[PDB]
Amino acid sequence: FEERHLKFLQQLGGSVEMCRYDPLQDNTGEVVAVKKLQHSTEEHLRDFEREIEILKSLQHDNIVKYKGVCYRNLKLIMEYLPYGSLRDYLQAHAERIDHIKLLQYTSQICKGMEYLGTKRYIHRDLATRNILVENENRVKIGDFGLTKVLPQDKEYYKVESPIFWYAPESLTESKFSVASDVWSFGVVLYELFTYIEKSKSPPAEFMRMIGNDKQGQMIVFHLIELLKNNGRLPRPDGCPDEIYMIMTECWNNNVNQRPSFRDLALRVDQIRDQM
Ligand SMILES: C[C@H](Nc1nc(Nc2cn(C)cn2)nc(N2CCOCC2)n1)c1ncc(F)cn1
Repeated sequence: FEERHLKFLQQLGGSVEMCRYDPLQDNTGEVVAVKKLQHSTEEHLRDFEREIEILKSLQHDNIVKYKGVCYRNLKLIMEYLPYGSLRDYLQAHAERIDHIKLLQYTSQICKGMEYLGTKRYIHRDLATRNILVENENRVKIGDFGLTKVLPQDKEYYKVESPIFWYAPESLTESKFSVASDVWSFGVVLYELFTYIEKSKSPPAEFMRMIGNDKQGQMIVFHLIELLKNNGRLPRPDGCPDEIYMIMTECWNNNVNQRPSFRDLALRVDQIRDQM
């Protein structure tokens, strides 16, 4: 890939843009997503080079496809998924997404996380805003900017954070693992069943439970205390109990008692059948 052949189309949201790669100067080229760094350092560049190796190493249906790189001024080039983040697509098109559909996505996210696990990768930022929509019947995990490799001899990796998606051990000991990704997956499942209604977001709920007066450094302490005492996001309206039970099982204070992404996929698919 050569940087003189990228035609800028629009900003998507380190930044991400929509580009055309068109070396034939003839508009035939395909549309691709391009990631780069907003204001970059050497440590911020070092991490970015790993992410790129990480994504190149991944080949899966529910994981956005690595296309290449281009320079120097490093840019990551990937396939362009036309419907954007699942977070926004649900806000846009709630009227056609039913619970079977939410479970369809849910199952696909699992499968992607399962595969990630087989490479000993920990994602660390699993939330609906990092899930892209390829089309109406398929979603993919769309960002790996915080993803880490597990050591050969350990089952966790020690490291502004998405605290309202984090497991207690991530909050208290900075430990990330497959079990922490599963916790976050619980939050993702909650998101999906709230249809991203605004007052029902994990930050809004948690703040509501902590107290909205609380500020800055204290919030994390109080969030940790809340989870310690089994405070949890409530069941979303219209969420069947059996589905909430999966959420609460993911949100177990005990790391080892949390389910595997394989167990979850099955229980989800099974539940989907029955509707
Ligand atoms: C910032 C970007 N936002 C984005 N990306 C894509 N597509 C995309 C990103 N990547 C990496 C691949 N395809 N499409 C949109 N829509 C498209 C239509 O107009 C509104 C925004 N937004 C994005 N990147 C990763 C992610 F997980 C979620 N969001």
